[PDB]
Amino acid sequence: MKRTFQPSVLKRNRSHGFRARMATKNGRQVLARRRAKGRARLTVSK
Amino acid sequence: AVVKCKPTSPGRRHVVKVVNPELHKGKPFAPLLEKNSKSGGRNNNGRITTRHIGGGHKQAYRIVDFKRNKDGIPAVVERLEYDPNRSANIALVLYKDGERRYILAPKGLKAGDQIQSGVDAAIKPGNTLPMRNIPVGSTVHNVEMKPGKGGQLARSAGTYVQIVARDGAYVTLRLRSGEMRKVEADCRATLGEVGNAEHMLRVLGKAGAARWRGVRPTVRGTAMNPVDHPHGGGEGRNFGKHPVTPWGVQTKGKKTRSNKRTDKFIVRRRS
RNA sequence: AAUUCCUUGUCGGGUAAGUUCCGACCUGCACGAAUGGCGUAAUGAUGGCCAGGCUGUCUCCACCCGAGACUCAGUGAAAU
RNA sequence: GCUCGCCGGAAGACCAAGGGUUCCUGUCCAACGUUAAUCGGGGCAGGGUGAGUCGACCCCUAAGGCGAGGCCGAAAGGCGUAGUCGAUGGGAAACAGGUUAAUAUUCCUGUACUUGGUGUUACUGCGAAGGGGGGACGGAGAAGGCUAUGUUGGCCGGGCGACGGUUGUCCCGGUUUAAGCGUGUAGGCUGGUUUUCCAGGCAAAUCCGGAAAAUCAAGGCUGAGGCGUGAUGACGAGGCACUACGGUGCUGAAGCAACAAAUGCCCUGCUUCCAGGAAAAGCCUCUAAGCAUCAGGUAACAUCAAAUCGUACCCCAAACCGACACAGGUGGUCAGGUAGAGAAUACCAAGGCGCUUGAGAGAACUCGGGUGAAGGAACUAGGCAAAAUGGUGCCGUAACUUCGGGAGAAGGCACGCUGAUAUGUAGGUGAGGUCCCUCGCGGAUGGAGCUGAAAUCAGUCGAAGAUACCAGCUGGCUGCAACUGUUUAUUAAAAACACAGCACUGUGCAAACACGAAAGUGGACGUAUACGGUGUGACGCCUGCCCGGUGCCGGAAGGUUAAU
RNA sequence: AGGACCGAACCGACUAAUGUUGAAAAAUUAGCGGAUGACUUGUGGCUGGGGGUGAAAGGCCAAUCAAACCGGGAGAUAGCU
RNA sequence: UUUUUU
RNA sequence: GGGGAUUGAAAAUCCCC
RNA sequence: GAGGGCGCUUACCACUUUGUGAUUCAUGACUGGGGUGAAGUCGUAACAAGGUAACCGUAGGGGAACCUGCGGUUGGAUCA
Ligand SMILES: [Mg+2]
Ligand SMILES: [Mg+2]
Ligand SMILES: [Mg+2]
Ligand SMILES: [Mg+2]
Ligand SMILES: [Mg+2]
Ligand SMILES: [Mg+2]
Ligand SMILES: [Mg+2]
Ligand SMILES: [Mg+2]
Ligand SMILES: [Mg+2]
Ligand SMILES: [Mg+2]
Ligand SMILES: [Mg+2]
Ligand SMILES: [Mg+2]
Ligand SMILES: [Mg+2]
Ligand SMILES: [Mg+2]
Ligand SMILES: [Mg+2]
Ligand SMILES: [Mg+2]
Ligand SMILES: [Mg+2]
Ligand SMILES: [Mg+2]
Ligand SMILES: [Mg+2]
Ligand SMILES: [Mg+2]
Ligand SMILES: [Mg+2]
Ligand SMILES: [Mg+2]
Ligand SMILES: [Mg+2]
Ligand SMILES: [Mg+2]
Ligand SMILES: [Mg+2]
Ligand SMILES: [Mg+2]
Ligand SMILES: [Mg+2]
Ligand SMILES: [Mg+2]
Ligand SMILES: [Mg+2]
Ligand SMILES: [Mg+2]
Ligand SMILES: [Mg+2]
Ligand SMILES: [Mg+2]
Ligand SMILES: [Mg+2]
Ligand SMILES: [Mg+2]
Ligand SMILES: [Mg+2]
Ligand SMILES: [Mg+2]
Ligand SMILES: [Mg+2]
Ligand SMILES: [Mg+2]
Ligand SMILES: [Mg+2]
Ligand SMILES: [Mg+2]
Ligand SMILES: [Mg+2]
Ligand SMILES: [Mg+2]
Ligand SMILES: [Mg+2]
Ligand SMILES: [Mg+2]
Ligand SMILES: [Mg+2]
Ligand SMILES: [Mg+2]
Ligand SMILES: [Mg+2]
Ligand SMILES: [Mg+2]
Ligand SMILES: [Mg+2]
Repeated sequence: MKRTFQPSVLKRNRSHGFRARMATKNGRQVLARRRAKGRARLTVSK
Repeated sequence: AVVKCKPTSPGRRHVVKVVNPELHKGKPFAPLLEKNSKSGGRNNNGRITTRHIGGGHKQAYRIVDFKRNKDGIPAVVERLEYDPNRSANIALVLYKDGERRYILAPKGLKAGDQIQSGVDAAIKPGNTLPMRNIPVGSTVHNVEMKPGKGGQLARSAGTYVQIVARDGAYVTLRLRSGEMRKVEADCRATLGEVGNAEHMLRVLGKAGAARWRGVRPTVRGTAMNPVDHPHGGGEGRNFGKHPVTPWGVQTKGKKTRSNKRTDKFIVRRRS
């Protein structure tokens, strides 16, 4: 049956993308957090 | 003219159309158009702010001259169209100076007729005129509220405001609603009864008509569950409530009317 | 009676026999006018009831055609 | 490699989204693969995607998003102006063939098109973030024209039968060709041109609009397809050669017509209806500030340019979302033959496949089927499930009825093949010839050839001719609900929600109501024949009494009563 | 002409059997409703947690919804086992 | 307002 | 209900229980 | 042999059968009214100016006769 993950890179970037993260006090705070944890992939790219 | 529909099928059996031949057929006068775009009844925060609004045919807007200036320049109403954004009908007018405009559509309307607005202006059905210069007793179209603004009273299929007395520099009007209200007298106002009036008599006949008119269904409070609307619940039907608005706001005679800032102008409230 | 406890109410009809059905009464435990009343052609994967056709639904099973079950080889679980 | 079988509006083939090297070749098999594996969408190498014209970038805007200044707001920030982004929509251009192990509208052959820069040569008022036009728009329905496509014959090459017959009314196949360029048709729309004048188009205009006359009847847009050309070629059965038996060279026949024919196209049309149907740019033109030998503008020819990114492969799936090589899920495009009403269905074509454990046996039992003596609802909570009906044409069809309906009620008769009327009819298509002509993609007259139901009569085979697949069971009483609809994704589809209709009630516009401590914004670019609230819930006949209590409206004289 | 009739596609989900350490964390098979409309569907946009959205079932809001998920207060508290 | 049968 | 008035006599009606 | 009979076959058609309708008689729980019945109950509408003149048509209401509404008639009494 129709599962819940219908991929789409346009939305993907739009909703959780780097610039969208960066476009708000709180998004920015997310990157801070992950950079601080030393994550290897802040956001998801190419 | 209104028509019954034969019952060749339920959801037609109760239909009653209101077909007007003397209307234009096909596209309207392009340059007097502009976008519209529905809303959903939803805010600029995206929240539904008026319920029951959504869907319905596409709808392009006609400009429609409400202020009615062009003083001195007559015009000759080329035709009568259908506007989708109002119960009122429409009149493509054309001025001697070679300028076209949309005007409401008095009870005489008719293409061929001559129109004119301004202090001069002969009192004739469909003409505009500051009320200072309009026999007390006359019946009058779309009425301005502040001289100059645009006209706002009696814009609807069949409406009309009778002037009742003009003592002072103010006029006193008998609105359609029945309230009596003073107005600046230097306020413009068109002659006659607003067009159509057969409107009242339509029937729709089936849910769809309303759907394709922009009206979603209304669900009764009492159908819901308490958590939803102040009514609702009880094992089967029930009520025992004190008829209120889904926001606990009391109903059935509460007026809500609250100005003070425009009290003066109300001479006698509707009954 | 989507309302009726007593209740399978009583008479009528239907059946060889009918706590359901339909028709009546009305003694309405505890119907009733937009908490709408009472009708209503048509519509309904809607509830109840009857009749024709039809049949393994059944008296009462039987035979047959295939996929497993069974033996061989390879792989190889689970609940407890 | 020879058979057999399955899908064939897919189980084929293309694109997107998504994946992301899975593509090709080698080579290896531990592990991955429900077995083995030598094989793999596994391991390891190596190879592989070539664009002015396909796509994106790009110009242009939608919903909506961001937003200098700005308004708001304890802080954070919220909202918005100019603007600036945003495609799912608008905007210049390439076709056919051939080739690789794997890329091609990208390479090669052939043959085109687009718009810019520079030049030269003639001809000339050109010029805006602006004005006007255009772009630029719904649904339903109805034919006409046509193509894609197919059938038959003609044509060409090949054939003369494993078993009686088969040199003819016999068998098999092939019978294909693009854009572009030329013509401008079927057919759709609209009268043309000239001069004068103006309170409109934020400025102006030679544009549009409006008004005056004058003067011609034929004038201009638009347009499938056909015909020609492109093609002197490409393609093409089959040959003849080499073969490292995979294939590589060279060669090449006919290459037409009649009929049928779309859900494609003319048709962004037409007729008609109401619920009345994006924006902006490109584009045509108008002028403004401007340049007035210039510069720009038009045209033909020559030349330069057309970047960058994408381009393998899987695609209704073993490569995507489903933990798996999972019977699930997944948007668009194509649409052959016989029979059909058909995109149903059954058999086939092209193409793709037999579902990655097999071999035997031929118990109970379970699953999925087939037939069934007599009986025929006895079954069971209930006819659940089975069984039965099942096309078309014609005759025929009750109560009730809101006069549509109920009806497909019910119930009957006919249904194959052959012959005849008629070696193939009514119909359809329509070529010669003849003439006419404002001259041809013309008209008329012509009926050859092609194609073709339906009926009746007569005959005939079987048990049976809507002979399979497909394909309503029908009827009588009654509850509820008017009706189509909506619903508890996943135990409830209904008598629940909804609903057209009715009623009460609020709201006079800076509305009531709602979102928001605001600004802002929905209501609404609406304005009481409108908008909210609540209740009822088609239609028919109707809707009684009660205002004590509770809620609500109106009312102040007095009594009581807050801050102060 | 029609929320018209029959019926594929397509949208739904009325009955039954199988499945129920399934092929499947809701399907398959046979029948079933709708099927020019209150139809269906691609892409993109908006609405956010006592908030949305809801032809209202307390339904739906990433396999859960009588108040989502993630992190923190946090070793909540637990006269209970 | 009523005033039994013949 | 009883009593009287009033009726031709009832009922109604008035006065005394 | 000709002819004929039997047989077989075709037509017409009596029984008979299916479907669905028309009509008519009897019949029916229950139910509406009508008619009849020496002295029941309740009121007393009409007949007289019947104590609100009556009646007809018609619509709502009411234990009942009847009441009320609207037009018409006089087949109405009083010097109104
Ligand atoms: Mg409503
Ligand atoms: Mg409920
Ligand atoms: Mg309950
Ligand atoms: Mg109740
Ligand atoms: Mg029985
Ligand atoms: Mg009963
Ligand atoms: Mg009432
Ligand atoms: Mg009730
Ligand atoms: Mg009801
Ligand atoms: Mg339904
Ligand atoms: Mg292995
Ligand atoms: Mg491979
Ligand atoms: Mg590999
Ligand atoms: Mg700022
Ligand atoms: Mg903003
Ligand atoms: Mg842009
Ligand atoms: Mg796009
Ligand atoms: Mg390939
Ligand atoms: Mg040049
Ligand atoms: Mg423009
Ligand atoms: Mg053709
Ligand atoms: Mg032979
Ligand atoms: Mg042939
Ligand atoms: Mg490719
Ligand atoms: Mg497999
Ligand atoms: Mg699969
Ligand atoms: Mg099929
Ligand atoms: Mg049997
Ligand atoms: Mg039984
Ligand atoms: Mg039994
Ligand atoms: Mg059944
Ligand atoms: Mg069956
Ligand atoms: Mg019942
Ligand atoms: Mg219903
Ligand atoms: Mg469910
Ligand atoms: Mg269900
Ligand atoms: Mg309303
Ligand atoms: Mg209701
Ligand atoms: Mg329909
Ligand atoms: Mg199914
Ligand atoms: Mg259907
Ligand atoms: Mg969930
Ligand atoms: Mg938590
Ligand atoms: Mg703590
Ligand atoms: Mg703890
Ligand atoms: Mg009788
Ligand atoms: Mg009397
Ligand atoms: Mg009287
Ligand atoms: Mg009277």
